[PDB]
Amino acid sequence: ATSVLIVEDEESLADPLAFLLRKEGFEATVVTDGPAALAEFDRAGADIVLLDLMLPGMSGTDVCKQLRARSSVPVIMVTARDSEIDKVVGLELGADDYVTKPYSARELIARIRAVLRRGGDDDSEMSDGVLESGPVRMDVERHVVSVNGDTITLPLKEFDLLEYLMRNSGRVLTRGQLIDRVWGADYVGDTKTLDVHVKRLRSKIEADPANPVHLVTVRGLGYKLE
Amino acid sequence: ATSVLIVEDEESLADPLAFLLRKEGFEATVVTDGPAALAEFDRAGADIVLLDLMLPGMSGTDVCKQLRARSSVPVIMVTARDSEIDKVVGLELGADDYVTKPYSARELIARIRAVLRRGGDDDSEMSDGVLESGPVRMDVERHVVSVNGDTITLPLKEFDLLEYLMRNSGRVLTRGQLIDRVWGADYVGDTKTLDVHVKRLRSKIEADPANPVHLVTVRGLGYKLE
Ligand SMILES: [La+3]
Ligand SMILES: [La+3]
Ligand SMILES: [La+3]
Ligand SMILES: [La+3]
Ligand SMILES: [La+3]
Ligand SMILES: [La+3]
Ligand SMILES: [La+3]
Ligand SMILES: [La+3]
Ligand SMILES: [La+3]
Ligand SMILES: [La+3]
Repeated sequence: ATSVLIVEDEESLADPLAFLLRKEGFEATVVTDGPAALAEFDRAGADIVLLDLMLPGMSGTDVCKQLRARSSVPVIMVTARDSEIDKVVGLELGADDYVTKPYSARELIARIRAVLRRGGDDDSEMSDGVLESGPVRMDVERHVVSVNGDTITLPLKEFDLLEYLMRNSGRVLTRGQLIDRVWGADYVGDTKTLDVHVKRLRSKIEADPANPVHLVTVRGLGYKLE
Repeated sequence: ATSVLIVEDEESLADPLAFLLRKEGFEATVVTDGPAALAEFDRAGADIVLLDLMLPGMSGTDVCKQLRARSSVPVIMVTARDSEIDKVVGLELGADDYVTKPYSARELIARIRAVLRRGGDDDSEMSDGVLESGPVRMDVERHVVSVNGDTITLPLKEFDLLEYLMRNSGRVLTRGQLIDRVWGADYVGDTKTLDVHVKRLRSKIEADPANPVHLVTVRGLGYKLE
């Protein structure tokens, strides 16, 4: 039967695939690094190779070239998390990030603005340590928020919105400021989306999300966290 | 203001990003190949570089290394369509495909089975030319189907289902065969999903999708295209 060599350092991704392959009549062998991959290919061969692009020691890039050097027969499919391809282009090209295209222009602008303010660090924007305002605490470097207890998923946009409001506690931020920061650039329907997001935060942060007293609207101006 | 160098061979991706950047107070310069990128960086510099990974001539991989060699300051973000990263890993590593992880195991199995039958070619599975059955015509190599006129989106699963039924016109295919081929491996709820997909095809292929006469159910066995 067709032989699949799975080269993968996450046992919990590899084992279920290996299970399914086997129940479907394929042979599957799982190995966890480049040396073990090359030894097993030489021992037994493989018809299909599924290759983790980021491995400890010998890079997946080098494993791939070495397998291909041995035979033109095997199908070799390289696999990577967003975070692994980001690491690989850093090590291999000196790139700061990899992004799959078509991508939202505005979202890319929001990421550019973030880089320029050293986004994701407590020590950015002349601050230090965890942000606090009323019962809300935000650990920016760890990406966690509590409202006494740890507050559930904040989707990314809600987190960014709250961070920007907490960093400017007691001061009004305008719709334009808030939109540029969280969504990147102004766009059709942005004011409504901002308000939906403010209301979602309110339901997670406020004693009564109906008459809010912490995340308030400043009519004609924008929003403020007191 | 912050300068963004956009290195991109698709004017219709680059120009709208450049527009938005400019309206948000950034400088943006768009160039369309590696030589032009390196000349412009040397002329004017850039704070941010957005770099198409696949370019004509000098590869985006080589541009990236050459820009980084010049300065450690610029943020360099490499961008690629699914199809461009697939091409790059072929040229650079000898890999047949790149896949972003976590990925459906079953879907990966369906792609393995497809490779093994030389999927997507008219000449595969002892056939030749376009498939025809009743009013339905399928050009497998071009990925187009007509029912007299060109039949709308067939989502991929519907296309695969129909192809497999057309290749075996007049013969019953079982639920197990159909599931293994289109979805890759058996799974919880597969029989129902198969039927939903058969009904969706019926609404696109059949005179009356209520009493079907072309794509028929064979009770106890599976489905058949007459
Ligand atoms: La173990
Ligand atoms: La194990
Ligand atoms: La890994
Ligand atoms: La990334
Ligand atoms: La703006
Ligand atoms: La033009
Ligand atoms: La132009
Ligand atoms: La390109
Ligand atoms: La791919
Ligand atoms: La099966």
